[PDB]
Amino acid sequence: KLFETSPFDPLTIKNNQDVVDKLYATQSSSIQEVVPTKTFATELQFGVTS
Amino acid sequence: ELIKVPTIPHNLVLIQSDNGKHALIKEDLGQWPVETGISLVNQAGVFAVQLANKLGIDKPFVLDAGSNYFTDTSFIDTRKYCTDGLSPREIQKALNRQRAYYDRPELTISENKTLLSQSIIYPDADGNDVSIIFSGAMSHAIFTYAQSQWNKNIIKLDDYIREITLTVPKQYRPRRFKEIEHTHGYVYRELNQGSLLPLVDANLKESSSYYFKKLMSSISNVPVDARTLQSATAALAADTGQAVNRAQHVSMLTNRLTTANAPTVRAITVLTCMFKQFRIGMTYALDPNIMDVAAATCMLLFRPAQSISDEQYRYCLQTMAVFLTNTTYDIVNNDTIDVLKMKLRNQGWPFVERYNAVEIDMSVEPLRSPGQVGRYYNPFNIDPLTKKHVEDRLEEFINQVQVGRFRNASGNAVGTTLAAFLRACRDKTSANWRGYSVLVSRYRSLIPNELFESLRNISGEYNINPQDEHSFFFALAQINADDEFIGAIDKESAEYLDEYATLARDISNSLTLVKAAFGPLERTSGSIINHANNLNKVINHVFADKPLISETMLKILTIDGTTGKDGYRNWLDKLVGHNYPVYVEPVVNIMNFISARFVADSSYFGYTNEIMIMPNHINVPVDDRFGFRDSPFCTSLPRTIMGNDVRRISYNVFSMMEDIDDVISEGFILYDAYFNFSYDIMTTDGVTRLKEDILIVTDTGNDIKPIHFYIYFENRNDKKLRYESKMNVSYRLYIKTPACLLPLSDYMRAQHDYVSPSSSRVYIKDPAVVYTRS
Amino acid sequence: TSGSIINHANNLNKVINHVFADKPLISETMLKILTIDGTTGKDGYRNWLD
Amino acid sequence: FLTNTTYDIVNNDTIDVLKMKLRNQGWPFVERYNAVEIDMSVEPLRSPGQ
Repeated sequence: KLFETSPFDPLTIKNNQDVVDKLYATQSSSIQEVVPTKTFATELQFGVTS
Repeated sequence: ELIKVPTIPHNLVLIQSDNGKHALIKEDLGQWPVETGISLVNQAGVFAVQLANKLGIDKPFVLDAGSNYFTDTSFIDTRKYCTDGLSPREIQKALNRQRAYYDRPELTISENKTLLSQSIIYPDADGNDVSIIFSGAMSHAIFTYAQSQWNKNIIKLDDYIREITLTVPKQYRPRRFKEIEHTHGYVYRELNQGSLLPLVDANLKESSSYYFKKLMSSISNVPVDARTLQSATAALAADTGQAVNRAQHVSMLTNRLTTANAPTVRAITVLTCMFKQFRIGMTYALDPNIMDVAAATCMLLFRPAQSISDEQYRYCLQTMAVFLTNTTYDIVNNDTIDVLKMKLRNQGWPFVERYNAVEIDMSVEPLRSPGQVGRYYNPFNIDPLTKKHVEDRLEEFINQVQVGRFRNASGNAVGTTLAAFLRACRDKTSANWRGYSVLVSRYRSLIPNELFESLRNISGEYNINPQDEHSFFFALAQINADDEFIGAIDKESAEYLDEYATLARDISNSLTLVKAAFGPLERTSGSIINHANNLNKVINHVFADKPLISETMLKILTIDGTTGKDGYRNWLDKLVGHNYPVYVEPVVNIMNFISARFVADSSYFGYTNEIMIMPNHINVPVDDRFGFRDSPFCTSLPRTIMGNDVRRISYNVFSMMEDIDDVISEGFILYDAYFNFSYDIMTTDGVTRLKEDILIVTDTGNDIKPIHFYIYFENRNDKKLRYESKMNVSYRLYIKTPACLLPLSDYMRAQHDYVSPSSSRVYIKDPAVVYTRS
Repeated sequence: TSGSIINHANNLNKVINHVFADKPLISETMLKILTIDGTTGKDGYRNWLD
Repeated sequence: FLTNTTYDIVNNDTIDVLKMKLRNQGWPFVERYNAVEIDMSVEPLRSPGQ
């Protein structure tokens, strides 16, 4: 078997967002270069609203 | 978060008679009541906000109408027929009925294929999808303009990462991105930075107090490792000669060493080394003693020169000279800095000089300071390169104090005590400067450059007692950075980022309001009355319902003690007639576009600017394209009728009139007002007449009643209707033809194109490029 | 003639499973190749078709 | 940690300068060591070897 857990089922996805989300869900079952944690923001601006 | 709009918001309505001879297409944008005597641009903007809300345009969005298509049954036709807009089936049915009236044959097969394939979706060179559909002109223009304005802020992920690459600190862990988010990642972020300097400059002490309080509440909880006070006291007592039987000066020094307020002094030190100019002063006792000399020496030696003001320097020198030089306060009241320095140096005291701290540049860019380099002062006047005090003769000066004679010709009690105390303080600072430097750097990473250069301590709330200063320098603690402290600091960094962004947005909104509302002020009364009334109206309106201003801004304005409305009112008044630059956001451009089109194309929104009233017995050129019977629409208002110019009257003069019968016996064009009107196009045939009378005469004045046309279609051979129109109606009201009305025959002008971006784009909600360490 | 590249390749695999239901090896092998190719996204699906 | 400094102070120091600072204090571990390469060949068994 190539994979212990498949990265995703090819039939379930319908667009690129779906495959990105499936990768983000399944990444815990693979060796990760950087284990995810809280993200840190350095630049953030709010535009004026209607 | 971008909103994907699944359908194009067309507003085409097809109106056809029961006979089917006539048909037309109309744009429905609604009727908006417009007033007279007030400015039109303000009402235009007020209506433009609602119009944008109606079209799903106000909030940021992207178009996702590419997938709304089907394919024909025939095998040659591979074209993608779009399902949006006015469906070609409706136009086909209307045209078939129109040809059924005229006894013409129905549309052929080839004509049916030509018509039913008009609305189509085709790919574009770069991957976008262009959909051609039947839609109105106003909706098309507004939607396309809004699409462009919002597209101005959508940028690829790599470009955003490049833009924010300078500000990423070294210690945090880089965030891996999926390959799709690199090849096809797009982010919607505003990249203009709003200056916070208006608020900081207008009310300096409120902002300074708020930021200082938050920073010190943060700093006070830093864990430290400190040597026991009793152990240090024992060491000092052994160093000098300290005995319990005989009173001594060392006992006075070591009798009031308190560590209770150590965190406050620690936070004050961090604040002094963090900002560009943060003054601190001490008030010594009326009768100075050795504690006061120790504290003054500590301030002069280890506090930064920028922190000490010239008056504070003079006061410290005066206290030192009073203690050590056989003099009173009244002697040195008129003495300057040079005389005090010479007096203290003649007796042998060398600690009479201020010392400038040495700046260290931050590794990464300060936040909200594009293209700038930040710096902070190193604590305790220690040069990072040499790892010692800036003064290179400090050991020699301590030895001089040791061998000197102060307050007594014979005996070195004061000199020995002060030398021992100063040596202990110097050792503690030299050992512990590193942790304080690290803490100062980190807490400096939280404030931008505008706050670094602008914030000042003017309330004098944060002072240090002399006992606290000498105790803090004698029993200096080693700053220890734990993981929990770093995590809390990260949380506060996020909080400060959010609060800075909210402050910038609030400042921009306030600048826009003060530019749009209040004009110049004058020395004349009545102008002051008008300004006060307008200020009260503005404050009352902005604070009602959801407050315009954020809660953090209300907090920083209130911190003085005002009610929240008063502080905002004062700040708004202070901003009248500013020169601060402002940025035109996409939403402002969209509202300006919609308001300009509202002002220009008045017929689309149910109001005109001139009307005409003339008797039924005078023939009038009319717009006969639609086929209405006695159509109240003219292509343009007649300049000349029956060889003579048509009289024009302003609404005011017309209302003021008293001989309206004579002037109405001929008919006239009313102008200088915005006439709101409405119409109900009925499918059947009938007499075209208004719901109400044209005119109302009162002893006060004359008015024009609301206009509601009942439009019916026309059958030429109808003696009853012709006679009723000729005889029953005596006067008629004519307005310019609405631009939303459009015949069915020229339907090809309703064809319009909308472009939607590629479906392969993936959108990143959190564009952060780095992960927290733990 | 219609539909996205992801939809076209996904529906082809379903038909491959249906037609070759007697021998499930073909459907298993094709999905194995699609799993490795589908990580790239729509571009990976195109590479699979070639 | 060992030379009583801060990241900002030594931010602009080149590699050689840092190595001199550590060695002056008495720290000899300032070098990266190359890893020796090991030859290896899978034995041919019903398939071409590698």
